[PDB]
Amino acid sequence: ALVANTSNMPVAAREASIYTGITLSEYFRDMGYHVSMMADSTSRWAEALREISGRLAEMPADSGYPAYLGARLASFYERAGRVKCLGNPEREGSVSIVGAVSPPGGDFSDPVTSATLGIVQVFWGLDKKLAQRKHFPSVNWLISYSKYMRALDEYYDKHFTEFVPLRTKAKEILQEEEDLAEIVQLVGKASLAETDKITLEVAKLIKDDFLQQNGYTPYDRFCPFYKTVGMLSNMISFYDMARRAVETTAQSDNKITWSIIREHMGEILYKLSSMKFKDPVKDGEAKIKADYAQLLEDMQNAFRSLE
Amino acid sequence: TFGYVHGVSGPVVTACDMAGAAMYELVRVGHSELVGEIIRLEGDMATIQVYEETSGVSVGDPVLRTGKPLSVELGPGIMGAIFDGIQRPLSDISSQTQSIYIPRGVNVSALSRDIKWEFIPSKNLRVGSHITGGDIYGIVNENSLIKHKIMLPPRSRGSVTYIAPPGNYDASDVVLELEFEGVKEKLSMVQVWPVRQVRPVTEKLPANHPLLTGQRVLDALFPCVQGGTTAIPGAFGCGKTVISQSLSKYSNSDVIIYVGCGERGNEMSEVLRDFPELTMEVDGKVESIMKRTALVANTSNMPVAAREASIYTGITLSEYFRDMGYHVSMMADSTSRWAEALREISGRLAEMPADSGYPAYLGARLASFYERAGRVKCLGNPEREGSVSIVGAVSPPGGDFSDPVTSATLGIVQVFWGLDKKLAQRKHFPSVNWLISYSKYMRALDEYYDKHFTEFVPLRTKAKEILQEEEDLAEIVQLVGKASLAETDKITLEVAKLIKDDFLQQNGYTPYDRFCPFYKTVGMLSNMISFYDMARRAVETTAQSDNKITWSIIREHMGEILYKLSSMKFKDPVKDGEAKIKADYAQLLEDMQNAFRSLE
Amino acid sequence: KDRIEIFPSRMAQTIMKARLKGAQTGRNLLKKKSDALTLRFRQILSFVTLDEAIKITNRRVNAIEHVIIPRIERTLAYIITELDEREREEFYRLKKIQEKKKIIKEKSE
Amino acid sequence: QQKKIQMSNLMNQARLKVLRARDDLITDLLNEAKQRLSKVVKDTTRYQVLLDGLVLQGLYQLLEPRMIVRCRKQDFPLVKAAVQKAIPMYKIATKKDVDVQIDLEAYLPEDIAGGVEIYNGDRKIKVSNTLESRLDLIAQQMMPEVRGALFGANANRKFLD
Amino acid sequence: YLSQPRLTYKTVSGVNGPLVILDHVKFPRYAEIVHLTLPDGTKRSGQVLEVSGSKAVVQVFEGTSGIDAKKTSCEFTGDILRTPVSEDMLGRVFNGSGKPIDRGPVVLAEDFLDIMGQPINPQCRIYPEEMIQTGISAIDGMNSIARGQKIPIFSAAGLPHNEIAAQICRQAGLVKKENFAIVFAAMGVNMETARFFKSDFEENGSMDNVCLFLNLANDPTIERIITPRLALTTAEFLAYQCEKHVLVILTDMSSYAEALREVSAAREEVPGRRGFPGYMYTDLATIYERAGRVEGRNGSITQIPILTMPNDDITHPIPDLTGYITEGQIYVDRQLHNRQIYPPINVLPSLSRLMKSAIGEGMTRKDHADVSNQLYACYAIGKDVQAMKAVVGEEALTSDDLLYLEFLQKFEKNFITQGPYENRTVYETLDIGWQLLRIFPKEMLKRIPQSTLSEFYPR
Amino acid sequence: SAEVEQATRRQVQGMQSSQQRNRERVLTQLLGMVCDVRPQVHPNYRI
Repeated sequence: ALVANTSNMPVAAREASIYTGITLSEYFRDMGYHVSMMADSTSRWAEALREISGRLAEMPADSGYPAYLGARLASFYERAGRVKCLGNPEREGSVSIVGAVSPPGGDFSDPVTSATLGIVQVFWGLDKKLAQRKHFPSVNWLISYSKYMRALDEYYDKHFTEFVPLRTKAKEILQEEEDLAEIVQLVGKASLAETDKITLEVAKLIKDDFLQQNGYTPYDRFCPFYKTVGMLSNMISFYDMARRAVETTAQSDNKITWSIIREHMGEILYKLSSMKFKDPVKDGEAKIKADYAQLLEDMQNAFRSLE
Repeated sequence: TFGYVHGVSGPVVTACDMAGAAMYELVRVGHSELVGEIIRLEGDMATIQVYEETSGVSVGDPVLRTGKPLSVELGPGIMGAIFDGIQRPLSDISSQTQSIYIPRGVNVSALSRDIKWEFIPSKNLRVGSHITGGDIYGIVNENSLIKHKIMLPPRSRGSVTYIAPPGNYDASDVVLELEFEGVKEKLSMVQVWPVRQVRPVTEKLPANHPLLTGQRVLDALFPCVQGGTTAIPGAFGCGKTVISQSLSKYSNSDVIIYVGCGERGNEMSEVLRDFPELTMEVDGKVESIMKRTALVANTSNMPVAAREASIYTGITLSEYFRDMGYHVSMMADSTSRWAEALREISGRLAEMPADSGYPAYLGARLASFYERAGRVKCLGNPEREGSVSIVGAVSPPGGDFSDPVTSATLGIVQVFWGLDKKLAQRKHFPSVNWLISYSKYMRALDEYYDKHFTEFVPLRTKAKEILQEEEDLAEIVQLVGKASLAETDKITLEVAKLIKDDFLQQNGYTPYDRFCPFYKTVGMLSNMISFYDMARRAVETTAQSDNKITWSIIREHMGEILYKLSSMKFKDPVKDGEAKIKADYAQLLEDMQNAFRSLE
Repeated sequence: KDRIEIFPSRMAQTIMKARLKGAQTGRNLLKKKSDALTLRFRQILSFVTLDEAIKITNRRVNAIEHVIIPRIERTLAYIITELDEREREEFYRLKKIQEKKKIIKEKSE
Repeated sequence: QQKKIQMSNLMNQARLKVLRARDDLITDLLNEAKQRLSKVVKDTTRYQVLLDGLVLQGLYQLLEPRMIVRCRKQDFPLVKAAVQKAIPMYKIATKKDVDVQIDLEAYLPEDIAGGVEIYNGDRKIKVSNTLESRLDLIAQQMMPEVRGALFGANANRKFLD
Repeated sequence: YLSQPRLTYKTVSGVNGPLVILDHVKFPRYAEIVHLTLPDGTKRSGQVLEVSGSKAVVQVFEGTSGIDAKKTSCEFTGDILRTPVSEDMLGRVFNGSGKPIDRGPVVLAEDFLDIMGQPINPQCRIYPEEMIQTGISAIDGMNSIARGQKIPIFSAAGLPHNEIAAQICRQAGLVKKENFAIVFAAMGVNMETARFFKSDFEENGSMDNVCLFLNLANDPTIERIITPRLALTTAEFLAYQCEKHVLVILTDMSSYAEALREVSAAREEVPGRRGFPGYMYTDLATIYERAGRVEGRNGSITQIPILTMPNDDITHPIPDLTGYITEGQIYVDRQLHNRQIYPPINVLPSLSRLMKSAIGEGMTRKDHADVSNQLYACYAIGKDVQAMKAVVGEEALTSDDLLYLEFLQKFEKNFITQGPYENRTVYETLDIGWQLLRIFPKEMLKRIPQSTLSEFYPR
Repeated sequence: SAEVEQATRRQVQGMQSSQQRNRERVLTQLLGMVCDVRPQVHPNYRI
C-alpha cells in the first residue's frame, strides 16, 4: 500500500507524507507482520521543512534549513525496529526503514546527508564514478558502512558458518586493490609482487563477476543469499590457493607466477566468471549448490597438478 | 545607586531605573552580585552583558551601579599574586573559601586590606608643597627585590595638606591628602585605573638598550631591545619553555608579568606550578622569582570577558610599574587565545564578521595593544625612565601564517623569534629556525654596540652570511657529496656546523651554560669568525699552484684548535671571572692565528 | 592558468582537498623513484637510459611541485575565501530580518 | 562463558533489589508522616495556627488586587478567622489593598488532609498551598538529610564543598 | 530549602514552535524549571529561556502539540535545574533528564548540584601525573592517557567509535603497579546503539563502576544539552567530594553540537561560522575543562570526548574547536577499518601531549618511554619502506628494508589488532612491543639507550 | 545464585534495622518543619 505525493502538491502535504507512511507502517507492525517501508526521498521532506521554516519567518540554520532538521529526521528514523507488540497475543513484528538522500554531490557536508548519517545504521552510498561507468548497482564499497555486523554474526554462524570469514577476506581484497590501484596509475605495473598481481585480478573478478549484476535479467533480478555466499566462497578459495602457490614456490627453482596460473587453468577463471548465469528458480537450488561444489573440486585439482 | 532587572534573554540582562549609567560602566547584577558591563543604553533602561552564568536571576533583582569602568586595582600586594583576567585574586579566592571552585559572583578585593604595609614617606615633601601627577610621595617595602613606589594617581594634582608619618598602614587607610581649588581628595595606597585607558607618560623615547637574555641564539643574531615588541610561535614541540624561563629568570628587566589569555587547564597548571619553583641569584642570595613577578591566569572556560580583557589587564599592570621607573617584560602566553575570545564577544553582539570570521577591528585592537609598549620618560618630578617590552606568543589553528591574528601580529612586532619543531626532534635547543627569524632593532642598537663592544656588529653580519651560505650550498652538497666542491665552500659548510653546534646551540640544564654573558657570547663568535677568515685566507692565498692549503690539511694540522674552539662554551662565568675568560679566549685567538701561520 | 576554474562550493572544496592529497602522494612516490634511480646511477658511475630516466622523472616531479600543486592550492584558497564571502551575505540578510521582526513587533504594541 | 553473564545479571539485579527496598522504606516513612499530619489537622487550635500561616504565605506570594480562598467545607469557620486576620497583616506588610474573598460554592475534596488553595480574581493563577503539597515539597528538599539520618553518612565522602 | 508554595499559572500569551509564552508571571527566574499540565492530563517539563518583565518564555522539553492558550497550566518550581547526586547512583542507568530507565528507584540524593557548576580555580589545579590504562594497546603503548588530561577520539561517520568506547568502559582501570569509576554519556544515540551500551555494560560485570546516561536520537534536543552537564556534575561529585578517580567519556559531541545549534535558533540568534553559535567555543570549554586534578584531594577527572568529523574533514568547526582546546588526539582512521583491523587507530597522526608525564618508572615501567619512541619510528619507517617497495619491487630492497616490512606487517597484526574482548594491560602491551622490537638487531634501535637495551632487549 | 540472594536479604534487614533506630526522630523533625510556616514576602517586592 503506497502513498503518492508529487512535487506539485502543497508543501504541507509534502511534509506530512512521511508521517502518513510511517503511521501505516507502525499500524501493521503492531499486527506482528514484518513491514518494509521505502522512502523515495528525504531531501524533498527536508526541502518542505526549509520552505515552511522560511514562510514562518523563523531563524534558519545551515544552508537555509531549520536548526531542528536533525530532530525531525531522528524522529522519523527512530520509529522502527523489531519490537514486542502490545496486546495479549505476545506477537512480535518489525518495521525496516530505507531512506533516500538525493546527493547534490559527494560532499557529506550536505545538511540532510550529515543528519541522516548520524542516525542511520546502514549507509549504501552510490559512487558517481561507477555510475558514469555504467557499473550497476553503483556502490562505492569504501565510504559505505553497516553497523549490524555483530548483530548478524549469530545468524551467519548458525546457518552458514562460512559467510563471516568470507566477508572479512572480501573486504580486505577490495581495500588492498584500491591502494594498489593508486600505485598502478603512477608506475604502470612496472614492478608488482606476484601476490599483488593476484589481488588485482581477483579484485577485478569480484568487481565484474560478483559485485556487478543486471537487475532486469531473469538470472540477476534477485540472487538468493545461498548463491551470493556460494559465489564468494569459490572466488575466495581461488584467491587463497593462487596466493599459496606463488608464495610457496617463491625463492626456488620452479617459481609459480600469475602468467603460469592464468595459462594453466584459464578454464577455471571462465567457470568462476560464469557463476552469475546459473539462473535461480529456473534452475534448482540443489543443482546450483552442486555445480559450485564442482567448481571447487575442479580448482583444487588444477592447483594440485600445477604444484 | 541601585536599579532593577527588567528581563533576561540569556547572558544579556536588561535593567530598568538605571538612567545614571555610562557605557562600559560596571554593574553587579542580582543578589549574587554577578559581574557585567553596560553596552547599549536607551532611556532609563540599560543592556547589561553578564560575564558569568545568569541562571537564577529574577525580574526585579537589584543591580548595583559601579561608577568606574573595567579597571585594574593598583597598589601594594600586587606582586606575587595570581589574578583572573578581570583582576580577581585566585590565591585569595581559593584560600578564603577552602573551595576548589571560583564562586559564582565571587567578590574578593584585588588587594587585601588586612596587611599592614611598611610605608616610608619620601621625606622631601612638606604640607603646603605642590605635587603633580606621577610624583612619588613614599615607598612601601614589600620584599628584598622590588620597592613598591606610591605615585600620585594620574589626572590629579594640588597642594599637599597631610602627609602620613612613617609607619604601618593598610590599603584602606589615608596616606596623603591634597586640595585643588578648594576640593580635598583623600588618597590611600591604592589607585584605580580603567584598563582600556593608556597611562600617560611625559614622552615616548626610542628603544636603544638591549634586552639581555641569557641565550646566545636570540641575542647575537636576533636582538631584542628594552621597550621593543616581538612574537614567538607557540607549538607543542617548539620548546617555548626555554625562552619563558630564560627571560623570567635571568633577564636584566626588573619586573616580569606572565599573562594567560585562555589556554588549556593543564597548560595553566604547568605555568602556575613551574613559576613558583624558579629562582635566581640576586645579591648573592637565591630568591624566588615570585618576589618580582606577577601572573594573570585565564583558562579556556573562564568568562569570555576575562579572556578578552586579560591581555589589557596585564599591560595595565605592566604600565603601572613602568611609571615607577622599572623595566617590565610581559609575555602573553597566546595572543591567538585572546583573538578567539574577542571573536566570541563580537559574535554574541551580532556584529558583522570580517576576515576569516574575526571582527573588522581585530587589527586596530592589536595595533593599539603593542603601541602601548616602549621606552618612555615617566611622569612626575623625579625625572625617572622605564620601559615595557612585549614577547607575546602566537599559536594559530593549523600552524599556518594566513590567520589574520598571526598575520596582523607579524605586521606589528619588530622582532620574530620563529621557533621550529624539527630542531626539537633533533634535540637542538633553543629551537630557533634561523632563516625565518628576524629583528628590526639592529639599527637602533648599533649605537650601543659601537659604544661598548665595537666588533660585535661585523661579527653578527658575517655569522648570518655563513649560515645563509650553508643553506645555499645545500643543493650543491646533495648532488655532489663534497667531492666536486670548492675548498672555500668546505670551510663555510664545516665552520657553519661549528657555529650551529658550539655557539647557537645552548644547553640550559648545565650549570655552566645556564646564562651566557654577552661578553662571552661575542668572545665565542669572534674566535669562530676569526678562524673562518684565517681559513678562507689560508686557502685563497695559496690556491694558485704547486703548493696549496686545503681543508683536509687545515683540519688534520690544527685539530687541537678546532677542539679548543668547541671547548669555549664550557667557561663557567660563576667560577671563571671576566678577566680569566677573556684571557683564555685571547690565548685561543693567538694559538689559532699561529696554527694557520705555520702553514705559510 | 592560475586556477582550475571550478566554481566555489563545498563540493569543490572537498574535491580540491582530495586532488591535493593525490598530487602530494604522486610527488613523494616519484621523488622516491628518482632517489632509487639516482642511487643506482651513482653506483654504476645501459647507463644513458638512467640519465634520461632521471631527467624525465625529475622533470615530472618538478612540474607537480612548481606547476600543478601551486595551482591546486591557489584554487583551494580561492574557494575557501569565496565560501566565507557567501556566508557573510547570508549573515547580513539574517541580521536585517531579525531587526525587521523586532521593529514589526514594536509597532504592534 | 554464559556463567559469567549469569553472575553479572544476578549481581546487578541484587543491587537493584536492595535499592528498591530502601526506596520502599522512604515511601513508607512519607506515608506515615502523612498519617501523622492527619492527626495534627484533627486538632482545632493547632490547626487554626497552621491556617493563619498558610493564608498569609499564600497571599504574600500571589500579590494580586483580588483573591479567592478555597478550602474544605468543614474548615470554613477556621479559614474565615484566618482570612480576617491575614488581611490587616497583609495590608501593613505590603501597603496594597487586596479584596480577599472565600469561595462558598466550590470546596476542596474532603480527602485532603487540610490546607488551602489561593486563586486570583479571575481564577487563572493558583497557589498550591495545601498541607499535602507543602509536605511533599519540603520532604524532597530536605531529603538528603533524611537519607543520612536513617541509613548513615557516606563513609567515602570527605569534602562537602 | 525554600518551603514556599508553588504558583501555577493558566495565563498563556501564545505558543510558537517549541516555546510557550506565558503572561502575568510573578518575579520569574531565568533557567527556572516549570511543569506543564495539558487538558488531557499529560504532563510535560520545560525551562524558562527568557523573562521579559511578566512575559516568561518557556521551552518545553517534549513536543508542544496539544497545548492550548486557555486551559494548559504551568507550575513553577521557584528554582533552577539541580541534579540529585550520590555515590549510589554509580551502577545506575539514566536518561538525559536524569530519570532512571533501569527499573530501579529514583536516586536518593546526598546533595543537589547546579549542573552548570563553576570553573575550577586554576591556582589549585595540579599538573597530570600517573596513567590510567585503557586496555587497548594502540593507546596505551603509543599515546597513553595521563591521569588528568583530556584527549578526544576523532572518527569519521561509520567507523566503530562506539565499539571502542564500550571496550574502554569494560577494560579501563588503574595500572595496579576500588577507587575508580567511569561516567559514560551518549548524546543523540539511536535505539540500536543505546541498547548495545546498556546490554554490553551489564553483561560483562562492569556496571558496578559505570554511571550511564543515554540520550536517544529521538529524545528532546534540550535534554541532550544537559546530558553532558549531568554526567560531569556526577563526575565532580564522585571525583572531588568522594576522593576517587573518574573517567568521563562523552560520546558523539557532534550530536551535542547539533542540539546546541537548535537551541540557538530557538533564541532567534544569528548563526555564526558554518551555522554554529558564536559562543560554541566557550560552550565546549565549559564542558571539557571541568576535569583535572585539584590540590589537597586524591580524586581526579579525565575526559575522552568522542567526535564524528563531518565529511571526514578535521578542519570542520566541531573537531577544530575541540582539538584547539584539548591535549592531543587519538584519531580513528578508515583505511585501517576497511583493512579489517580492530581497533582501526592510526598511530602516526595521533598525539598525547601528557604522555611524557604519564609514563616512566614509578608510574608504569622504566622502559615505557623508550619502547614507544622506537616503535613509532619503526612504524613510520615501515610505511615509508612499503611506499618504496610499491615502486622499486621486492628485489630492489636491502635487508634493513625487509626488517621494516616485517615489523610493519607484524606491528599491525600483533600490536594494533586486538579484538574487543582481549584486555591488554600496560605491561603486556610493552612486552608485545619488545617482541616486535627484537626483530631488529640492537644497532638499529637508535632511539633506545644502550642501558635500556641491555636490561630489556634480550630474552 | 543462593549467595547473591542471601547477601541481598541481609542488606535489606540492615537498612530496616538502621532506619528504625531514629525513625521517630527523623519523622518528628519533618513534622516540625512543615508545621512551621514562616511566611515571607518575595525579596524583590519594592513598595
